[PDB]
Amino acid sequence: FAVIAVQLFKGKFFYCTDSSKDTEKECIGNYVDHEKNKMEVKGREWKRHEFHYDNIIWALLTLFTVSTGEGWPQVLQHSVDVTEEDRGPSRSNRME
Amino acid sequence: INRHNNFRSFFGSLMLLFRSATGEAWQEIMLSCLGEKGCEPDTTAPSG
Amino acid sequence: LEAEKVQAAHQWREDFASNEVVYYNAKDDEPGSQRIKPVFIEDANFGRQISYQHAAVHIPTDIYEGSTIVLNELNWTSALDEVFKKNREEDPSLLWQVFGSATGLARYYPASPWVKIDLYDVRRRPWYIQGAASPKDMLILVDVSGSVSGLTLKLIRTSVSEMLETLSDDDFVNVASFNSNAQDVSCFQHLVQANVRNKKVLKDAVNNITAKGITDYKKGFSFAFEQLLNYNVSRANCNKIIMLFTDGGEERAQEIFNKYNKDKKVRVFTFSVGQHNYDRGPIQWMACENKGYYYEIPSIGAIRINTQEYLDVLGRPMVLAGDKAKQVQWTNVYLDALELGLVITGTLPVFNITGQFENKTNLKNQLILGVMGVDVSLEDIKRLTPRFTLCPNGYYFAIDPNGYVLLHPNLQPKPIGVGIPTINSQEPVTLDFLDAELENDIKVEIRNKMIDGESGEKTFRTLVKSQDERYIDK
Amino acid sequence: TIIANCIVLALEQHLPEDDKTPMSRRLEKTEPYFIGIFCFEAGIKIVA
Amino acid sequence: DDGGFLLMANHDDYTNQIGRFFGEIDPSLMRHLVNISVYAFNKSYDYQSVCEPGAASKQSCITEQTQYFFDNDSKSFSGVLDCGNCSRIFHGEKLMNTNLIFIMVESKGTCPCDTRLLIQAEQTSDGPNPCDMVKQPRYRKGPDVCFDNNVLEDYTDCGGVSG
Amino acid sequence: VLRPLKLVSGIPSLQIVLKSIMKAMVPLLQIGLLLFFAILMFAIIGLEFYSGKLHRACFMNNSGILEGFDPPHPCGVQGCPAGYECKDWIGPNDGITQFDNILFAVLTVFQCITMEGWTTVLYNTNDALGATWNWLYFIPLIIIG
Amino acid sequence: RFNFNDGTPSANFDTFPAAIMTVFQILTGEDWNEVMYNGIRSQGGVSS
Ligand SMILES: *[C@@H]1O[C@H](CO)[C@@H](O[C@@H]2O[C@H](CO)[C@@H](O[C@@H]3O[C@H](CO)[C@@H](O[C@@H]4O[C@H](CO)[C@@H](O)[C@H](O)[C@H]4NC(C)=O)[C@H](O)[C@H]3NC(C)=O)[C@H](O)[C@H]2NC(C)=O)[C@H](O)[C@H]1NC(C)=O
Ligand SMILES: *[C@@H]1O[C@H](CO)[C@@H](O[C@@H]2O[C@H](CO)[C@@H](O)[C@H](O)[C@H]2NC(C)=O)[C@H](O)[C@H]1NC(C)=O
Ligand SMILES: *[C@@H]1O[C@H](CO)[C@@H](O[C@@H]2O[C@H](CO)[C@@H](O)[C@H](O)[C@H]2NC(C)=O)[C@H](O)[C@H]1NC(C)=O
Ligand SMILES: *[C@@H]1O[C@H](CO)[C@@H](O[C@@H]2O[C@H](CO)[C@@H](O)[C@H](O)[C@H]2NC(C)=O)[C@H](O)[C@H]1NC(C)=O
Ligand SMILES: CC(C)CCC[C@@H](C)[C@H]1CC[C@H]2[C@@H]3CC=C4C[C@@H](O)CC[C@]4(C)[C@H]3CC[C@]12C
Ligand SMILES: [Ca+2]
Ligand SMILES: [Ca+2]
Repeated sequence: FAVIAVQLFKGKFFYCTDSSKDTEKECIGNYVDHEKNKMEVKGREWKRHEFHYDNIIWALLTLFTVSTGEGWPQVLQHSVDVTEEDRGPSRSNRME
Repeated sequence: INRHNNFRSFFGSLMLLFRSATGEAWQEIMLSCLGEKGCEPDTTAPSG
Repeated sequence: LEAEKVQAAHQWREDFASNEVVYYNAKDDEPGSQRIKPVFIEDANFGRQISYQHAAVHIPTDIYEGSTIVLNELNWTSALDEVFKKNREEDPSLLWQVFGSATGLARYYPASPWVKIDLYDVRRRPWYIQGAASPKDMLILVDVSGSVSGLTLKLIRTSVSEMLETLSDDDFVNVASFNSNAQDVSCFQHLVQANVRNKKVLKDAVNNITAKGITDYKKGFSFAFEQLLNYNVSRANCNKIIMLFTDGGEERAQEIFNKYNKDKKVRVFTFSVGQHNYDRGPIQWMACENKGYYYEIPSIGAIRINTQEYLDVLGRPMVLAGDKAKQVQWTNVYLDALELGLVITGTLPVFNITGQFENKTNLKNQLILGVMGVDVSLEDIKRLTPRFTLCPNGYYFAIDPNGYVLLHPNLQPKPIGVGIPTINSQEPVTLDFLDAELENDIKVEIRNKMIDGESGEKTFRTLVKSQDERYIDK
Repeated sequence: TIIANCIVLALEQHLPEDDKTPMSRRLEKTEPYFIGIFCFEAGIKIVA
Repeated sequence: DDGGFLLMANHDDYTNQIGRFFGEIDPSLMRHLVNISVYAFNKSYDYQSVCEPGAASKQSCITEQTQYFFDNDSKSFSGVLDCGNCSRIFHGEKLMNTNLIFIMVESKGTCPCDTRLLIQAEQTSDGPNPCDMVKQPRYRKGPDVCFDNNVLEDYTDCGGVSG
Repeated sequence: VLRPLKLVSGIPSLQIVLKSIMKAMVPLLQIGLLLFFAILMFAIIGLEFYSGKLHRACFMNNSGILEGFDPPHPCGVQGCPAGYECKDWIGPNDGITQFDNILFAVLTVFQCITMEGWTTVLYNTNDALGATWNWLYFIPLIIIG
Repeated sequence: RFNFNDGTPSANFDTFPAAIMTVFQILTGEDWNEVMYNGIRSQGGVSS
């Protein structure tokens, strides 16, 4: 299952701190954050989801955490938002 | 790893372990105690 | 003329490792660029410390300096610093000269440091907007069906409110909503002049809408096209555009478009607002089947940049007009961003004319490079009208073709108030002649003779107000 | 017939504040047929 | 004076409030004076005026103004003021070569009435209503230069295919 | 929504399978009783100690009579640690997770015995009444319940 | 009914796949209380 899970979400668990940017080239600089009804200037970071499937060890750890039953809805949401090899997530893109 | 959940004391660590045993956010704790986190200021043992 | 020629001879480098771009960045104390430390000698005619040695550059927060787009713009614009000086030596009493790029950066001379958070964008300024396109007859369509309730509705309210900030006194606007029945949102029922007072009525009305019902694009667009064929009221007789603020549907509404705008004389700009998975196909089709554009607004951060970009589409017929569409325009009196008081700005667009010698590219040449502007303070105008050779009761005043006073004793360096301030200056100082002093039957006739333009004299008896707002005398 | 009714129920989409997808309006038209079929099968077992 | 501001008094209680609008202290006589066409007002709006924020720093808002002046060139005025189950007779003469008026009325205690105050000051407002201003708008002349619907336009780039 | 359940009556094999499922679950009923009493036992204990003790929180931040930590810090018998002041608070989960009456207490206890967010309830009463005796109520509740 | 002012949660009952995913998540008993909170505040809050 971990080997199959790698081929499904390998490299696709990346995201920029602001939803506007989709790749790492654009995800650089500063942006205005409009969370909690308050503006703030924050740097743009091309981050990765905490639990991913980049290789087989990370896939095994993610599947173990899912099997324990902890945080698996968030991993499911991240997997559903998966779009492409090196692009930021799109909401409910691949619900299958 | 905050004022509610930390390994600072024996009973705090025991409570953290019980919380993980019931499976609350044990992966979040694992991530929060992973890497190059800032260290508690040591009041004693002066250094340069 | 220099900006058009210099930009045409640009090679579009892709790397700036060796030949770094050297410039002075305002609001400062990254690879591919080199900074400049200026001297900043004090000088009159300005309220701050300036420098005639070079020109400062302002790059908005949301735009990263050091990318390929900005760095290329920062190279061919470095040839404007010589022309900036040549204008100043030829006219020592010259205020800010600024080139607002379509990229988003503004390069102004002389160099002064920039003035919480900074939300300045040169493309949203009234002097940029008036030169980027011609007046319009915008009519905003808002989808208030049930599916837009929640986050989408509060995004549509902010998107419409931020869209009214791009309209001026020469533009005419109305907001209409539809959910199985199309109706006006406010007390207007036709296109209004979109001044400061009228834009607040639409803002309050659009902030009080609720979402319920079923979408009906045929009835929503029939109401929109009927509103743009009124001709019973004062209009702009210019760009007629329909702004559809929706989320997503499945109706192409074909039969309406081949009925009303068979010749495609009305543009349709469609916006998809919110986080959803509805089909955007019909929204994308009617957008560019009617010479328009399609925009997406998924979050608050995308509201500001997407409600300003429709002026690129409206600027296409202005670019194709060539040298005929290059006339200097002057804005309404407004407060300068760099704290200089009340100013008016000249305006001339810049066209991107690479390869026009052989006439072969014609692909990105229908967009403007930006807008050139020069500031004129009202104190400069007041110096040309001396007032000490006549009694205190005598004075000068100048009037806009819209009736506003460019110069008047009753004009003050404060924003004009609208409504009552209820709590839990980007608007211009547009004060009418009939509001600057006491209105009269003769005043209306006299003002109307100044709007169209014709000399004359008239002596009469009028009751005038005193300096302290306590007495009136004839 | 029951399988078809299950599929029809599975294709419904719910929208807030009395809103209907155009597909859901078409699906709303199939209910009388199912109701009539079930009424027939109930009548065949009540009185026969 | 020309504006109804208290410049003289008799009770020695009005003299403390010298230089005050007469309508703020004697609304009954002041309102009748406007009615008999000795003082004539027009109001006006001040759009560049700072106002104290209300319940939903300082912000600008429209404050309606009002000013009073002599209407008719008649000099002497006499009449009877009616306020309800009471009668007060007044005589008014205007000082020559001056913007002053002299009035004499019976004391306010004689008539047990108290009408609402007629205040002449900076009162915050929101008028005029723009809902009916647009029906008969002021004359204006817009630009005669229009640029739209050029046959050479591309418009081959939507917002969807590019994205 | 019971229309899919007509497939069970259509196929008697599914009827047999469902009958077996139900038959295997009958002896659990007494266990369920032993569960309910436990839920009844602790809820009452939570009603006599935690009733109305989770209605204040640290809010004062001289920023608009609002704000505070994203996991809001309920007030108690000691006060806020810093330039915050105790103010009326709707409740932890918008007023849902509390021991106001027996129904709210029963719901909170049932949520706790499922080990879903019971630590949040424990920490809410830790800074509202002190952390001395609260552990004596929740640790047995997980162990027994 | 799950589109609030801050956005609709991923665990909603709008479409059949989303409803079945939410029901499966509740069956596994992980973060079911957070779904219950949304389901309560959608019917009129803690009051009704
Ligand atoms: C005035 O008009 C002229 C032409 O009318 C215009 O000059 C043109 O500028 C563009 C740059 O925006 C050049 O584009 C070339 O072609 C593609 C553009 O897409 C680039 O290749 C990659 O394309 C992908 C996506 O298409 C993109 O993400 C990526 O960044 C691109 N680059 C890569 C992968 O390295 C080419 O690289 C790019 N050429 C070069 C040298 O980079 C056109 O070639 C230009 N045309 C002419 C005739 O010069 C000019 O920009 C207009 N003025 C202004 C101010 O914009
Ligand atoms: C774009 O940048 C390049 C590099 O800075 C400029 O090219 C140089 O111009 C200087 C001055 O004429 C020459 O001496 C160099 O030989 C040029 N090439 C280099 C440095 O590699 C170019 O002028 C800039 N474009 C514009 C329009 O100013
Ligand atoms: C105002 O516009 C409307 C259409 O938007 C037109 O109304 C006309 O009203 C007059 C008198 O009732 C009649 O001629 C017709 O009933 C209407 N149509 C036309 C074509 O005249 C008209 O254009 C304007 N109304 C006027 C001028 O009274
Ligand atoms: C200012 O006061 C004048 C005179 O008191 C008023 O003008 C009115 O309209 C015409 C124009 O002069 C006069 O014939 C009337 O007698 C005036 N009074 C009334 C009641 O109509 C008016 O109050 C003010 N003028 C304005 C606002 O233009
Ligand atoms: C009953 C429990 C065990 C779950 C059984 C799995 C079935 C019933 C569920 C789980 C995942 C679901 C799928 C999730 C997402 C999609 C993509 C969407 O565009 C069409 C429906 C489709 C394809 C769903 C159909 C129903 C589905 C296949
Ligand atoms: Ca859990
Ligand atoms: Ca809809």
